[PDB]
Amino acid sequence: IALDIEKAKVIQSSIEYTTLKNVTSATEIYYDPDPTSTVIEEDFDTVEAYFS
Amino acid sequence: TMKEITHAISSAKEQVQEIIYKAQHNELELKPGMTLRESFEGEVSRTLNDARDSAGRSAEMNLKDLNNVKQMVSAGSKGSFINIAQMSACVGQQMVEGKRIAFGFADRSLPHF
Amino acid sequence: SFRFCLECNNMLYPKEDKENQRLLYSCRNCDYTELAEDPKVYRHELITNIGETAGIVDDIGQDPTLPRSDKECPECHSRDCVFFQSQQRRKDTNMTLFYVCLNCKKTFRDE
Ligand SMILES: [Zn+2]
Ligand SMILES: [Zn+2]
Repeated sequence: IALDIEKAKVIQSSIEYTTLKNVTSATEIYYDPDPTSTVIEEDFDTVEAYFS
Repeated sequence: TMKEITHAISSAKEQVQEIIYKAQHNELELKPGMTLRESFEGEVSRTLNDARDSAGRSAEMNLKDLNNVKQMVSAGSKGSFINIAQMSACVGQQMVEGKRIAFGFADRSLPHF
Repeated sequence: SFRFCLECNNMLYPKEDKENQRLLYSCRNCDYTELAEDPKVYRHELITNIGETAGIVDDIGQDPTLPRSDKECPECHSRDCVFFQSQQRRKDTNMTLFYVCLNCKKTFRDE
């Protein structure tokens, strides 16, 4: 690992601390009274694909 | 030698201008573990330090053996290379708290800029 | 953005009906209740870019301490302009420039 850069980078990634807040960009709260469907149109396709 | 020193300082200032343009167009490489502003400041400071060292080296190579400052520096009794550089070629960059002169006014160092 | 009560000027907190399954903005100081238009109750930006270009005034061309360039205006193609960096002053802030024309007074970049 000391003479190889890729394995060293793998070890570095495995050591460094990473929280959810680091990768998160924005969080939102929405009102949706239908458990099996949704009001948002952008995500409607993906969630209906999941449920089906 | 004064022509050579002036050319070195002008080339360094042109290099600093290029670094400024690159940082102002998002074309600057970021030193790991440091922000964009910190990397830009460190790179400009390194360029200016290299400029002063090059000008001083030119000035110190110019000196004859009969030069008295050279004789004192070569004896090791008083003075060094930086003294010759600042006396003859360039004083260099002034650092306050390990950084260049801050913006004590509103986004400038003096009301003449 | 949050709305205010139309009768006693207090804040309209969101409320949910168990029987009707609707989102309603209701004032807690009275019985007033108005139907909500959007379900976006709350939004938090961990990394935000607001205030970077929001610090702009219409009289910035009269400041004599600002540098003057000759960049081309995208709208009226003027030959004089005034530039400055980002008004946001965090440590992560970019060093990009914002140019202001002396005729249309709009803010535009160089990219
Ligand atoms: Zn009310
Ligand atoms: Zn214009």
